[PDB]
Amino acid sequence: FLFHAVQFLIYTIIISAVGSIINYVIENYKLKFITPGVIDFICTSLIAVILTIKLFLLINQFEKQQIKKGRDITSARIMSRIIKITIIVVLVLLYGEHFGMSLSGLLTFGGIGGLVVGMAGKDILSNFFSGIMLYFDRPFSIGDWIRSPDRNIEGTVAEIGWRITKITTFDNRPLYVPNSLFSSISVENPGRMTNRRITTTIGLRYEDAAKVGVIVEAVREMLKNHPAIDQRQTLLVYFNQFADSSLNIMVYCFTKTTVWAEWLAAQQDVYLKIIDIVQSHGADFAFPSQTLYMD
Amino acid sequence: FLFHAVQFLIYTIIISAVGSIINYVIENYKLKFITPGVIDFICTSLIAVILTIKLFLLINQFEKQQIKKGRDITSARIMSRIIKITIIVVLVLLYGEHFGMSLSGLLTFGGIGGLVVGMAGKDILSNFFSGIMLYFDRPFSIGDWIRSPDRNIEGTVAEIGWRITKITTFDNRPLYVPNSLFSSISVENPGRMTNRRITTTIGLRYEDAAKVGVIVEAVREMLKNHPAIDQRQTLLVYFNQFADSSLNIMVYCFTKTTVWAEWLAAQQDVYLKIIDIVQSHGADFAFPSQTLYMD
Amino acid sequence: FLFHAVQFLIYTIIISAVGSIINYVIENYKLKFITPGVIDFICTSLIAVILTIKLFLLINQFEKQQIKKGRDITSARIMSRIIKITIIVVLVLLYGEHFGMSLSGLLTFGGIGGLVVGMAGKDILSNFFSGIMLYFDRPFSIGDWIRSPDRNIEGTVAEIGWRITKITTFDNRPLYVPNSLFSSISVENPGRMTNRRITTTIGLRYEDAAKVGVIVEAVREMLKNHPAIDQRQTLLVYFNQFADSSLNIMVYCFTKTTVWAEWLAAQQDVYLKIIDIVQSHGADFAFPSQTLYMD
Amino acid sequence: FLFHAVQFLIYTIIISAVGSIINYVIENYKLKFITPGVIDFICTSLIAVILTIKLFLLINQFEKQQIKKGRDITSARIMSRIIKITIIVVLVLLYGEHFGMSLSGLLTFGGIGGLVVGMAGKDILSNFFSGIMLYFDRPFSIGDWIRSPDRNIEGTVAEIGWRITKITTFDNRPLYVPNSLFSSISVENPGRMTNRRITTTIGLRYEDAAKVGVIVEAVREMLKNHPAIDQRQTLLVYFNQFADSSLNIMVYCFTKTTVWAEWLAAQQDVYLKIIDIVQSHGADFAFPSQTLYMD
Amino acid sequence: FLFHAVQFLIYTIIISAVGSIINYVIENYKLKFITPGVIDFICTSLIAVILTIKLFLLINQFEKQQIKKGRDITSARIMSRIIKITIIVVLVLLYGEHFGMSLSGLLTFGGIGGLVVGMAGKDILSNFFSGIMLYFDRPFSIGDWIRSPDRNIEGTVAEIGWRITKITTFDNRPLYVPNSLFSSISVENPGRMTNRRITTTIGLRYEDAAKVGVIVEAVREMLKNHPAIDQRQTLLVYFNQFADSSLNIMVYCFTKTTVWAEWLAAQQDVYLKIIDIVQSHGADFAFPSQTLYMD
Amino acid sequence: FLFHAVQFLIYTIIISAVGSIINYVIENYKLKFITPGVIDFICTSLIAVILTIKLFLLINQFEKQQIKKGRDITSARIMSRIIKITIIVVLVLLYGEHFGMSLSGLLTFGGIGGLVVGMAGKDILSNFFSGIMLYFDRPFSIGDWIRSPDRNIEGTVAEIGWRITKITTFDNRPLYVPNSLFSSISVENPGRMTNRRITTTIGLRYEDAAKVGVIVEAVREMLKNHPAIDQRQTLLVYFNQFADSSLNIMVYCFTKTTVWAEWLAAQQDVYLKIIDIVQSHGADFAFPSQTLYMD
Repeated sequence: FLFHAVQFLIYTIIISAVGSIINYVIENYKLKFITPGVIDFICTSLIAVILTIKLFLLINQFEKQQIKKGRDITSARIMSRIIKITIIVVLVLLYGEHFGMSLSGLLTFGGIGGLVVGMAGKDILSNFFSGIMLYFDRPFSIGDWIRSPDRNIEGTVAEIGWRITKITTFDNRPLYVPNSLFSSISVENPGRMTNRRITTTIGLRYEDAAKVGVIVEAVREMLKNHPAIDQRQTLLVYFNQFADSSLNIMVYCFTKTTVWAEWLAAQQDVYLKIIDIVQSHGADFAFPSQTLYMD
Repeated sequence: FLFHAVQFLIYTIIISAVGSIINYVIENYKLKFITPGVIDFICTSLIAVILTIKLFLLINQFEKQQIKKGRDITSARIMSRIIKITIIVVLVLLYGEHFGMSLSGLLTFGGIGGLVVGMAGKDILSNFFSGIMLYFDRPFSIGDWIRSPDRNIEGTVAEIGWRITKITTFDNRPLYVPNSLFSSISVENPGRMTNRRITTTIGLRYEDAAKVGVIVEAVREMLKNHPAIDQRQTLLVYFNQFADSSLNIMVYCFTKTTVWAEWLAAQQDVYLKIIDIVQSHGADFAFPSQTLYMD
Repeated sequence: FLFHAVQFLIYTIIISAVGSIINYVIENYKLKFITPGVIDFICTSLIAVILTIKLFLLINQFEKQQIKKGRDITSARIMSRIIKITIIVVLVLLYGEHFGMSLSGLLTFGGIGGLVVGMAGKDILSNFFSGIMLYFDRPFSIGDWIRSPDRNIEGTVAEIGWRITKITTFDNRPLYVPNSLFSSISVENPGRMTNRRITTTIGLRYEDAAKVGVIVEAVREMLKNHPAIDQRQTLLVYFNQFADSSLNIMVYCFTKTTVWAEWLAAQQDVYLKIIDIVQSHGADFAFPSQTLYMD
Repeated sequence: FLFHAVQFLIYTIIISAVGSIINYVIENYKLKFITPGVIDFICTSLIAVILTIKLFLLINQFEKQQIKKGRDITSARIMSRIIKITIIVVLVLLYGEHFGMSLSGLLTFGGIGGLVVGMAGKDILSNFFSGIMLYFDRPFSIGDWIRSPDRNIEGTVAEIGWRITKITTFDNRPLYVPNSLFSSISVENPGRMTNRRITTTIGLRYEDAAKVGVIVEAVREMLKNHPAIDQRQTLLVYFNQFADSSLNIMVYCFTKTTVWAEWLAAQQDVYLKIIDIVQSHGADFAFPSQTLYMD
Repeated sequence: FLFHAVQFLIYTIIISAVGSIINYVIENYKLKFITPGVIDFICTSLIAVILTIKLFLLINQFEKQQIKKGRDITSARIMSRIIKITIIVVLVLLYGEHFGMSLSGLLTFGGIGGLVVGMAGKDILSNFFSGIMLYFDRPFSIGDWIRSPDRNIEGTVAEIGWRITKITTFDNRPLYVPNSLFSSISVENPGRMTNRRITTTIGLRYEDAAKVGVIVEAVREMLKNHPAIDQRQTLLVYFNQFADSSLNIMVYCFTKTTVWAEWLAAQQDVYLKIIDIVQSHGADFAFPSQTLYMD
Repeated sequence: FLFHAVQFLIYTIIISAVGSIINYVIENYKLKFITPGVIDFICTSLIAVILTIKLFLLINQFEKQQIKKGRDITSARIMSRIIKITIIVVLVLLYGEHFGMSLSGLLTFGGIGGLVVGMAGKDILSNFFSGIMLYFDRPFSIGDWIRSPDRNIEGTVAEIGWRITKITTFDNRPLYVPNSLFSSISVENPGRMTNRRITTTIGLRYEDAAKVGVIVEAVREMLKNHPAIDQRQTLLVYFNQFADSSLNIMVYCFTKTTVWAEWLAAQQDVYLKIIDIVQSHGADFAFPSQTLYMD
């Protein structure tokens, strides 16, 4: 690593200095058939060979700590093959000036190779960049319950990584969401809610119309006196729908608490009180109804 | 920052002046083995080293105020690694002329690298640009209730940022909408409405046809005398549908007010008056009906 | 292979040395009509011919071990034709400097050829790159049961390859999933679950309201004493819905075990106990209900 | 073909040698108004004319064996027109150096022409490349029954081609699937299945609860003694659902055989045994049920 | 056309020869203020003017046979305007060397113009290329009945063109399908079917179980003796489904013929025989059934 | 326009001739501090200023006939601003050689500007190109009734334009269809139909099976003797479906006429005859049926 790199740099600097001194001597004294370009190319090739050997040393070392944690020899050998071919291709690209062919044909080849690699690896790059963005600006935090109206990502955030985010679903299963999704969908954060909402519909029989009015008032009064209902939020109780078999009354309010169990307990208490109020005034709930004409 | 930049610029200007003076002297007096290109390259390398050291100083400082607010050492160290590799890659690109390799191979490499970075980071850039556009021209304002027929973004706008917009839903939950969505979907603004609309259907029995006409007139007359109904807007009451089990009469009007509770109260009053009118004329509402042929 | 490559390299090095010596001699002694560029072009053409012959030897050998495992002669011959035309096209591109035509027209031709090959082969490249990514970072492992809310990939992972992943479905059928899908969809891993979830709904008759309260308590008490229920997880039993023909009570709990058969046995035991509790208090489950008005 | 190509190459080599000899003579003896560039351009034009004539000969011959198999004269003539215009366009591109116009304007024209041809013919190229990939790595084989959860490609594979794959559907109709689809969808291979699956649901009346337990045991015992059921696979019989009008018992097992007729026969035998077991214990299957409240 | 082109070429060749002779004379004798580049530019401009006049002659002629078949003067005049502006733009691009401006700015302008024309006209080019592909390799033929599971293209093929394919629907209406669709969808060819398929379901009452077995045998025996049923294909008759109100028996076979009327006649005969067999054994078909619990 | 262009060209030609004469004089006689490049740049700048003034004159004139037809001053002024900035940007691009900056930086700037304009204006260009294609090859004509199975474009074609096509719907409303849609969807042309189709289903009671056969024959005979039915087309009457509550008989035929009213009259006559035939044989049509099991 740094030691080998420093050694290679020192060797290269020394070889370059020696070549420059040799060129200066060939300038001073009879150079004969010299071609200083050829001497410089040989010097570069020596540097190129040293760099290639150093790189292959790291390739072998990398293969070693790849195998020692598993990664059976087939897969590790294949991966080493891939990245050594990548290294040699990069080396061929970089120095086509010293001894390589037409610079312009190499331009075309390297350009279209990099360009196809450009389209191919777009998704991984987008995931990495969205991970960086989430590092700098994220709408949630670890432990927050989140959901989206576009995709199914519901659950509590467990970990945030460079490529994927780990979320614990509500059936105790891990879910791995690619980071790029957080750059194009709307993310809702119920974990930062302020109140829980109670919404329901009371369906009365069509023969209870004369009672509807007073019933509404009764329900509203109860909601104004319940100790678990937030009085500074919206509180609506009105008759607003002609259903097929019933007259519908909306109920719309909020609870002071955000805890799941307390909200459910308050909802159950409100529902039981509503049943008592409706049955006290002589009305009743309506089943689906029909009119039958027999032959 | 500005102080370090000024110091580096002064040092660079002085080194360049010294190199120019040395080149002029080598022109005047015997230059010997000079290679003024080499002296200039050494001078640039010194400037390059100074710039690299200055940049790394800022990298370290940035890492420091990243850690002091949290951002555990692993993540901060990784981020510093990323941006220092980015800086060194930029430096390698910029000065491949002084000592770098083939300018044209470096062209290919830098070009395809920037081009893949181009496809990868399109979403973040689009969000930033749409944020700028919303800064200059936005259809809503903070506190406005908005919705869209294409996506689910309903709620009152809370904050407008550079990347995302924060909207408060109607169950008191925050929602984070990417800015780019506001460049391709239709945004409706109910917060700037002028009237609320009352629409309903009266379904009468098929044996009430002889009454339908007069009933319609009655309803229309009531809507023309209600103090909560805007008389300068549309007001339609007509029989316009043969339903499966009923004859349907449309009711279509507007209220003067836009407040939620007042609109609901007016709607309830209108519905109760409609029930009274229908039952006063001897007609009745129709349940779903069927004809049964028994064996 | 390596032997033939070494022989060709040695031959090329020797030919180049001979050509350089000949050019030096033509410099020293009367060169006559020489055109050293032409001699070098002839030398390169000889090297080009040798390289082409060597490549065609490998093409033929490859065709041989393609046929010996099957791959009837038509298909193998066609494939050899394709890759030999590819090789000759590459050779024509590389050395258009020595005797080829306008370097710039060849630039255009090679560039647009590589660019169309770029769009065409994007999917295979993306699959290969996602295979590499799965090699380095994968959310699952061999033998894990996985599923996705976006696509149908449910089953237990059997093999992970360079292009596709083999998954065993639950009807004992192999399924081959392209690797690129794992870069854009959310992958859920039920094989790493911690608990199994029991969720159900108890629908009581509308005449059982006076009992609902006590019934809920009874059920909750039973769930607090069942030896197969995890007491450190969520445990909710509340009345929370006015259904069309019934009052709905939710039941929400977790089991200690994750085995399929044990979870099903515990679920059956809980259901039977629930039936006994409901029938013991005088209530009953509700069928779909209706009200009929006869003529 | 090869003979004409060899003749043209020999003629071109001879013309080039003659032109070089003429240039050498013009160098030696008084060249007068020579412009050796013009002589070389004339020589190339002669070579260009010979190449064009040779190409047109092949164009005509190709038209001939196109017509002799049909392909009425209109279509064949049109196709010959297309590929001869393509050939002349290629010739104009290649040698704009000898007498053509600005090399750079020709760069622009050839580049954008090839680039539009690049977008236009992407689908055919992708089909060809996916055909090559299927040649090297395919998940199925000829005669295998395959299907996909993404598209409708169900049937037994009949032929694999360079562009499309021919599949025989189960109503004895050919289906032609483009090869590129096999690079982006999940392919399931029921032809390589190991067992067939038997899954069903037993719906009992709500008054049969006291029997449910014993009934389940009976069914399970039968499945443990059936000679056609694989005992090493999954075998589940549990009561796991409160349906609207019934209590549901799941049955989940596998058969030893994979043949269609034998699997169906075993399924029928199991179903008849299940009916006998259910009716023997005094229970019965449940029709959809309802509760009617008459006026 | 060819005559005018030959005349223009002869004139251009003569002008070029005259200019070359004039340049040679100016070389031999005192050229004075000559600027041979200017004389050559004037000569080219004369050639350019001649070419422009010749092109405009064809533009006018084309307008003439456009109008003589209709194409009212407005549309024809507009089209002539478009293609003459295209011709002059091409001429401006081609010779910006002789007197045009910066070659590199013209590079940028021509390049981005051609590139936008590249994205814009992709669909027409794709249709043309798919037409060529269909010419070389098509899955159907004129007169074949085809359909697709992806799009609605059902009908018998009538004509195959360069851009669209004309198909006669089964209500005697023409349908024009773009050719590019045949490069990305699966095409099924019922016109090349081998057998027609008979599939049906027999739903028996739940009280007919004791008969089900024998009934199945009877039906199978009949299908084995029907002279219109192919005995070498699949023939399956089994009880395989517990329906809501019935027990379902599958029937699955093939006919020897592929003619529409004969297949329908055989199907009707089979259905009538099935009815007779079912009613002969004492069973009966099942209507939808329900259980009613009255108050 | 042409007059101003001719005047400007004459002025430019004269200025260029004067500059050339001045350069020749400076060559002949003592030029002193001349810098002929500077004199030529001044001459070009004068030409540039004249061209800019001429262009601005047309800009103003265009603004004038824009306002005189309406187009209130704000919009017209804005549009003039846009196209004058476009003109000046084009002028800056074209002549960066005479006095502009680095040609290569201007290359980058002009290239990316044109390239973004390339992506942005793709839709308008595609509409224009599809309009040209429809001019040359269109599947319909003015007055034809067309429809598509992919989009809703049903109606009779009224006008064909360069960007959009105007179609009259069947409720007498104009519809404007972008031209590009006609390049990617299947267009059906009912206006060029040859026959109208009569298709229906006769549902008989399950107790009418003994009659089904003869009934079918009767219906077929009637269809063979109806004077409004085309006897050379398809004519099918068969029993082909076991429905839930009925036995289904298909009727499939064609009428000789294509007029709407005559086709409807023939259909009504056929339906009445079918009713008479069915009721004459003792059968009857079937209502939806059910079997009820009372407690």
